Amino acid sequence: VSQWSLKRYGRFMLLDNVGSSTWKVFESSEESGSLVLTIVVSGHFFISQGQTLLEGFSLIGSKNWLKIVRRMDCLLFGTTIKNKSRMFRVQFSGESKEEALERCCGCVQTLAQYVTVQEP
Amino acid sequence: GLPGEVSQWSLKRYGRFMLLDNVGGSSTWKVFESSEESGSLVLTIVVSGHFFISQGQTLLEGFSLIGSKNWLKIVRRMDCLLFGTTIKNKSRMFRVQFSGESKEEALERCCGCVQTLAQYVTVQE
Amino acid sequence: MQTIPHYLQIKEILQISKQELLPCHVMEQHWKFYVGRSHSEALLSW
Amino acid sequence: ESMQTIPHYLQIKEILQISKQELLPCHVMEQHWKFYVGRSHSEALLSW
Repeated sequence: VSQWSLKRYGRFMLLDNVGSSTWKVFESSEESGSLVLTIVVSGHFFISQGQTLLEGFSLIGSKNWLKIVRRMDCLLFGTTIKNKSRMFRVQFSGESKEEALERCCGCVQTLAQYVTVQEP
Repeated sequence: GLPGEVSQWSLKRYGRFMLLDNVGGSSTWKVFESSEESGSLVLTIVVSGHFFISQGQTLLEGFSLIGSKNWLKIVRRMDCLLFGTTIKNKSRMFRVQFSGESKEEALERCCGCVQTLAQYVTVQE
Repeated sequence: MQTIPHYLQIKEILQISKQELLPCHVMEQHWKFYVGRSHSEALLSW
Repeated sequence: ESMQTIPHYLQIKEILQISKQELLPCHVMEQHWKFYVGRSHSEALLSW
C-alpha cells in the first residue's frame, strides 16, 4: 500500500454559455482535508480529501479505456467509459520542486504494472 | 494449533456493506484483505454454534448460529458467502471470500465451511 | 459479541458504523440484487 | 455504478458524484486532450 500526498486536484468542466472550458479545483488545507491518492496492491486507484471520495476505479484491464500522461510533477488522466470521456489532473505534494517531482515519479512507476504512462 | 471442537477457514477478503452519501445514496463494500502487515482473516465456528470472523486480535463479527433462522440468511456463490442479518428492524450485510492455492482449493474450503454451517442454519445456493 | 473463547486472543472489536445499518425495506432490495439470479458479477467482484 | 470496493483504512463516508457537465463526447475531449499533450503547451498543465 503506497499513497502520495497532493497539493491540488482538478476536474475538467464544460460550462454552458448563456461552451467554455474550466477546471473545478480542490486544494488540501486544514479546513478541508488533505488530498491523498492511493494505489492498492489489488490494482485499485483512489483520490480522497478526508472522508470524501473524489476518484475511484480499477487499474486492471484499463489500457483500453484509461489513458494518463505525465508532465513534470503533474499527472493528467483521461477516461473513456460507455462512450463518454472526461479528464482530471493532480499535482503531487512535496517540500520543494525536487521533493514533489520524486513522489510523482514514484507514482508513475507504481502505475506502470497496469498501464503505460506517456512521459514526453 | 487449537482444540478439535473448533473449525477455522482462512479467508482472502471480507466486506461490510455500507451506504455512501452523494455530496454535490450510493452503495459500496468496506473491504478487509488478508495481509502480512495486517494479519490474517479467519472464520471460526465453535461447536457451541458461535461464529467469528477476525483479523489479528480484532473481532469483526460475532454471534450465535443457534436459532438464527428469523434473523440470519446466508447465501453461497462459488468461493464466496453472503450474510444478511435483520436484528431489531435494522439490517446489514457482509460477505467473505475463502482462500486457497487454486480456485478449486478455495472452493473446496468454502464448501467445507458451509457444511459446518449447515449443521446449525440453512444456507442457500 | 459477549462471550469470546480465550484461544481466539481477541483484544479489540470493530463496531458497526451508522452507515452499515439499513432500513429493512431498503436492504431487502439490495439482497435480491445480489442473490444472483439475474447476474453474479457483483458478488464475486471485489 | 460508483466504486463498489473501498479499503477500510481510507475511511470514506461521502462520494462526490460526477457532474453531467464533466462528461463530454469522446472527441471534444480528444481535442482538449491533445492540447495538454503537445510540447507547445508543456507547462500549461501546471497552470492552476
